[PDB]
Amino acid sequence: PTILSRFDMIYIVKHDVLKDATLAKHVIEVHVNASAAKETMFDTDGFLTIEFLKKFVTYARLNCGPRLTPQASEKLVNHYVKMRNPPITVRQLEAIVRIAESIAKMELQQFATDKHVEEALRLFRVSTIEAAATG
Amino acid sequence: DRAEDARKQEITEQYLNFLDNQADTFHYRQKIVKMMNDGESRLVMNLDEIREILPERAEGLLTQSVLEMNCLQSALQMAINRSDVQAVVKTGFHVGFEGTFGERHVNPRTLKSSYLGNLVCCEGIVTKCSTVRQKLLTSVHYCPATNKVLEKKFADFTMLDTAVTNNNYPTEDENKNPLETEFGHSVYKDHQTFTIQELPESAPAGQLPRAVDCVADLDLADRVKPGDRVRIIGVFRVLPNKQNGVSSGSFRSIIIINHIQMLSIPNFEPQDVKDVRKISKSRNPFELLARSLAPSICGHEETKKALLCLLLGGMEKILNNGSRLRGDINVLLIGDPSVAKSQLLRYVLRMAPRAITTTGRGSSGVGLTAAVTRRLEAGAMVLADRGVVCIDEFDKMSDIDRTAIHEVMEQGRVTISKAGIHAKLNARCSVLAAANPVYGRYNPFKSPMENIGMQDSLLSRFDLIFVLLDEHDADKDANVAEHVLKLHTYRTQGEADGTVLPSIYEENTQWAGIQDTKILTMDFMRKYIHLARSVQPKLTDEATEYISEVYADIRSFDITKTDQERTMPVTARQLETLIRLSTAIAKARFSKKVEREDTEKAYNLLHFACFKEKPKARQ
DNA sequence: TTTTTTTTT
Ligand SMILES: Nc1ncnc2c1ncn2[C@@H]1O[C@H](COP(=O)(O)OP(=O)(O)NP(=O)(O)O)[C@@H](O)[C@H]1O
Ligand SMILES: [Mg+2]
Repeated sequence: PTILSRFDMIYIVKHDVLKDATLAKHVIEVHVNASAAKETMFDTDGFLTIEFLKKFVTYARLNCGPRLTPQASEKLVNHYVKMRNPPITVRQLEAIVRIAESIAKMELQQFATDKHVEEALRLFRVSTIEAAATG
Repeated sequence: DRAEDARKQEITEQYLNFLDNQADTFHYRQKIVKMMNDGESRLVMNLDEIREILPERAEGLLTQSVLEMNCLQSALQMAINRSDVQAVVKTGFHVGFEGTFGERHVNPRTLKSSYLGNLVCCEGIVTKCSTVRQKLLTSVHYCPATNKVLEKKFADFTMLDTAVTNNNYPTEDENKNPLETEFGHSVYKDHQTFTIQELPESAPAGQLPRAVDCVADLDLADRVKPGDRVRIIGVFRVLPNKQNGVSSGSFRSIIIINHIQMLSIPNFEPQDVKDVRKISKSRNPFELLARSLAPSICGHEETKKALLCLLLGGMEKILNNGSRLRGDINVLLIGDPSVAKSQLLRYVLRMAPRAITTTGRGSSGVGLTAAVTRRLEAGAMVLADRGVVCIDEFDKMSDIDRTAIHEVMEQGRVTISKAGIHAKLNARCSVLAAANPVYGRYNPFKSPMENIGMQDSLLSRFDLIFVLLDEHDADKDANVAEHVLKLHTYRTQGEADGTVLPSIYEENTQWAGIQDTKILTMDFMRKYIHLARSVQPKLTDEATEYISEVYADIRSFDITKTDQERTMPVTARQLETLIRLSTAIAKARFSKKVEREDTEKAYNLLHFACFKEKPKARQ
């Protein structure tokens, strides 16, 4: 329980059997197609290629460097005070700020806004409150 | 041959005219006068300054370095002979170089055989060292059979002089009379070798780092130890080898050193001294320094005052019978998680010269003090002598390791008596420590001593103890969150939005949060603390009376009156803490005397540390 | 090689 403070996001992976029947059909069809096989931005299926994605990450890291807007900063103060006076810490606040900057980096933005802050808050709640509910 | 002699005469004359010009524009004659007054025997020159007046000498001094350097040292000897000061030193006078190298700035990886015979400048980390040893240069002998005196000179491949001789030690006269050595007249020199490796920031990934061997003599010996980051100037050269008249063609190469530069602190000018006078003459310099210490951390004002007192320090007293009284100050922080304990430790590690950081998680007491490895091996608190040790996660240390510190924190000594080893070691240093409470989080229903959970003999050795609590309170939560977001939205005034990191007062202060009151620059803080550390104040009668009354009041105060609870033990060491804090406060004023104005501030800080109101969960 | 001792992890 000590080192859980050092991690920004936590998930618990966890009744699949009916949905897992469709997943079993898809996965075993993939493996039989792999057996049959045994016998440049986009892939054929519309997903991004690895050779483009790796280069794009290496480009973005050396060039973007965003900041928050003041209106984006105003929401977090109220959210912090409300959660703390209805385990809330400055570590969690700075983690949320880092996630909002990270989302704004992918769009190659000059600034992060209320949109990126709200998606960061949704991701933080969905990840972290599983540990509060479980164990 | 005679043309070579004429050219050498011309080159020596050119260097002599440069050194002993009638009105010296580069002041090397005055530097020679300084050298002979100080008793030193080598002169440092700027190759960039030789490059302006004699470029045909300067660029030839890189390619044909040996002959040019020999001519330059001969010219230096003639320039010394023109003085009215006498040549005391029996070894000759020498030259070192500095300046711009360009092509010949290299690494151990890029030193290759194209550079042999050239002057070079190289960088790296010292990885080995020989002990200093003495080497014969000339020998003087007396012949008792004839009353004559014989002399002989010696030379070696590692010397810059290319000349070689028989190198047999003389024992008999030409008439086969025996001889007697004159040890008081024979000449020896100090000698050392070492090696340098590539810097880890430059060595390519996966491969092993490459390395180069080095030879140093005379005043250049005994200057380095393993781990030093250095820049070294010398001639790159090759050494032949023989075994029974058969030679392998693979020869060894070295650097023969001329000059060494250390890469791993203060600086002053009279404008800076004027500004130090002005700020010392201002109204409240101690409060100004305490506010200016660490601006990007909100709150913690009393702890910042304590850290400033730690950086200044008290006065050691050594009495007439050899008895010693301690001068250093020791500080402990205990508190809830995410309250910037480790952040303040890292800041003090930046500010203090001679500082070391460790953790209690991965430290043995033997490694923390001294070790037997048979040999004796220094630990962290010995290495930080007359300095600062920062210890993080201090609650995670074992008590077997903690009991090894008790001698160091009071007597300033480490004593060992184990198999074959009996020794004292000096370990005079200041301890700054951070910890979490017993339960991992402060329990308000138990007393502060119960939450701290350490014995009185260890708790008494800390001058100041701070308990830091993370209380939920909407006003403080709003203020702290606003400060943190204001520090995160900041960007420098002369910077574009897309960029990435790969005078006296501060001017932009939105990041600092403090709205209007001024803040000093960190460089000015470093200079001011460096000067104020050397002030040596004395005590006075008003201070003595105030301290003596106040100590008795602190001991006799009873806590059942006020619904407070005691945070520290109170012993006779806390009286000395009052004396130390008074002298440390008086240093910041640049005062020669300790007064009631100092002692009142020291009492207020100590009384803040000693007592704490009960938590709101219990109230 | 194998044996015996004292500090360290
Ligand atoms: N004014 C502030 N008060 C408290 N924390 C702050 C403040 N400003 C920033 N922080 C952040 O809070 C954290 C400080 O805690 P830190 O020093 O890293 O560990 P700690 O305080 O020693 N707690 P722990 O090591 O778990 O015992 C950092 O992430 C800081 O950036
Ligand atoms: Mg910490």
